[PDB]
Amino acid sequence: AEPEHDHRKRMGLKMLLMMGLLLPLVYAMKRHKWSVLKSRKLAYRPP
Amino acid sequence: ADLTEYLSRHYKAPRMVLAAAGGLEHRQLLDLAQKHFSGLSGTYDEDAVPTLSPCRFTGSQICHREDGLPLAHVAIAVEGPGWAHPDNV
Repeated sequence: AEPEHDHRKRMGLKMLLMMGLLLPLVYAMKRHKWSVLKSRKLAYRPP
Repeated sequence: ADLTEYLSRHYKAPRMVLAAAGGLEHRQLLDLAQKHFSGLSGTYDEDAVPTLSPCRFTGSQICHREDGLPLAHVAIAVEGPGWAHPDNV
């Protein structure tokens, strides 16, 4: 019924293994670029 | 007192240069320097602390938004090397 069964889970392995590399990395890329906003400071100085 | 202390701290001979340019002669200027300037570092400090620490340069931005002003002023810069570096030329 499911001949692909074994290849799929070998791929599936690779998907979690790769995802476990890329996820943290891409997340870190976004934080880097968003740094500038996250730590920005404001001040109001009206007359 | 803040002023007198800043003065004493800084207006000390070895950090001063008496300069001139024109129809003068070096000896006259040297004579005058000796006549009117001798007696500044007749002291000279023990542990004082006149050293300059290097200054951290930071990649940053300061934006003072004011839409009431008719034109924008903007100034960008990277870190330069300093007076001594030949790269300046």
